[PDB]
Amino acid sequence: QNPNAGLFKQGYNSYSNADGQIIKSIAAIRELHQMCLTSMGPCGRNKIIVNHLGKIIITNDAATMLRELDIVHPAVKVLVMATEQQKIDMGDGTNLVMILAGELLNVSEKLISMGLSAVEIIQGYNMARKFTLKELDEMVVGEITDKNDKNELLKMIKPVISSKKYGSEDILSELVSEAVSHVLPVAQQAGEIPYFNVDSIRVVKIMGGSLSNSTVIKGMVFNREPEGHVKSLSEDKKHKVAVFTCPLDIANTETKGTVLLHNAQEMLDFSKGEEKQIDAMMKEIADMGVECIVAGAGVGELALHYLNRYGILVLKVPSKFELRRLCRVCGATPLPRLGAPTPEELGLVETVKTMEIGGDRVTVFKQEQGEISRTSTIILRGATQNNLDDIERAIDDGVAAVKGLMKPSGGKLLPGAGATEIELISRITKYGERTPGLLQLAIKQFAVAFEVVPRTLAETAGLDVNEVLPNLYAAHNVTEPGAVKTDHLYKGVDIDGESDEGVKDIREENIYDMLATKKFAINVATEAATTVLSIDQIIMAKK
Amino acid sequence: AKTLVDISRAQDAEVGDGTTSVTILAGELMKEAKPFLEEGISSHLIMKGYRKAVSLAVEKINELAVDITSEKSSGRELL
Repeated sequence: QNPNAGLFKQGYNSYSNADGQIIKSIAAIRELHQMCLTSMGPCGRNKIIVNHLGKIIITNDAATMLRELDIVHPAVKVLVMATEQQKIDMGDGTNLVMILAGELLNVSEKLISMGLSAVEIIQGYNMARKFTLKELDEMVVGEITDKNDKNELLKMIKPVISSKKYGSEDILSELVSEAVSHVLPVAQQAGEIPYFNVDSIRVVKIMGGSLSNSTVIKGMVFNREPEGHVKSLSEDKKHKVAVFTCPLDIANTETKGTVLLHNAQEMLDFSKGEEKQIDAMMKEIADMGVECIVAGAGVGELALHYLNRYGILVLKVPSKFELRRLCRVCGATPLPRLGAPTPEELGLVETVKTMEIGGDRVTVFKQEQGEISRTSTIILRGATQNNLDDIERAIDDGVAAVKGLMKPSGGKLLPGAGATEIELISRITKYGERTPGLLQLAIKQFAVAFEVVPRTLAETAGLDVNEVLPNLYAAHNVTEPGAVKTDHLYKGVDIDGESDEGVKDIREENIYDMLATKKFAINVATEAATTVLSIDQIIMAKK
Repeated sequence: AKTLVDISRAQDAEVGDGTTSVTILAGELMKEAKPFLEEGISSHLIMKGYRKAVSLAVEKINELAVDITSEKSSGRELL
């Protein structure tokens, strides 16, 4: 009896700005905004998620969690798609993009209720974004020389491990930086040819031990068994490795070729035929100097018997992704046939041995000097499986941080730990009074939206908001008796954890944020909030 | 609560004794932190308060634990 006005389409869902859906869309994001507020920072924690298949995934990274969560509202999917922009390109800063984009909608909610048009809200952020991009170039304090030294890598990697896993940042930094120096060649002042990739560092784990007992290998590490009576090869230089896609067995016909026995006469011929043919093919491989054979397919019973007499190490890698990284080290190439070890396609390994690390004997793959490897692997050890899986996800974020050292402003850095977001407030408000017109409302609120980063770090650390926050404003804003500002520009936001009064200087712990990561995160978070504010209506249909 | 079961399986593996006591101690420590949440105390200082207490406990256990070889004993008389 009671009609409904405004919907002429169908019984599907129609979201219009008349009832304030733009506020409800932010409220739905606000529910997931506080989710990321419990993630970023050293006080954050991983979330336990059980898949529909009965699998438990535990990770601290929020961008990975978004892939494991079911998103209903399509307005959140825009932020999820914008979050992947930060994870795919720079690989770091996903927490800075999602939290800021959620706060840009919070400060815009006060402008919508005030009566300010959403078009002038977007126009204000577009003008404030160009004002921020010009300041980020002048806010650079130090610059990474790209020396690729182990001590120089500890400066960038330490804050990357920070706000993910706390207390292990001293041990994990030496493990990650050691593997980076192994995959990087010797060069300087050359940005033409890229070197470091994201697959150059493999992460393996084993139960037992601790993080202090972990080591770093210069090449791929295999946790499986040698599958033969030969445990390891010798120490001789430049061992030959052959990768075979064809399985190890008597040569057959590509079409069918199933062995059948009609009579006992064919039994002695086919049994001895497999013995003479395989031994003849394995002998030609051993005569060429190949002490290691990589079999991508299954291995027969008679094949393992002859490889033990010739002293050839058996290796089986069914995964094609591991074979690609194997070609980058020794130079071997998979051969479509069996018994033809062409020396041009063969690889060279300096040292390959089977050693016991973490309680179990594993056969690793590494080098010494020649045949420089572009791929390395870090062996992790620990007594806690939950924290062990979290380090695996934390190293992957550190691998992408090394990639940010390339030509697009890789050396420049900005002070982190809340020091950058607060300093942007005084610089943007300086341009607020400079730009006349209605843009002053959106420009001032754009700088206030940066207060969520220092407030979240102080709230999760147990510090009083009424105490640390007014000290943060007085740290970046001071009155100097002179024309040139001086003394401390290094005052950041401190997590404490033991005790302190006021704040601390960033120069003590050398916690810095890359310019390429921060400048790219602001543009993504601005365009993400621009899309949400530009949508005043959402049309959906039931599935 | 699966974490209490996971640490109990590691308690029976790496050690073998105290599988029941490690969960009760972790649960009672959780019960003592219940009034801390009602008063508004954040979990950061709660973690750092217990981690410092355990650090002072291990240093005290080493003083309480008596392992002697050449001091007023030998490898036999002690046993």
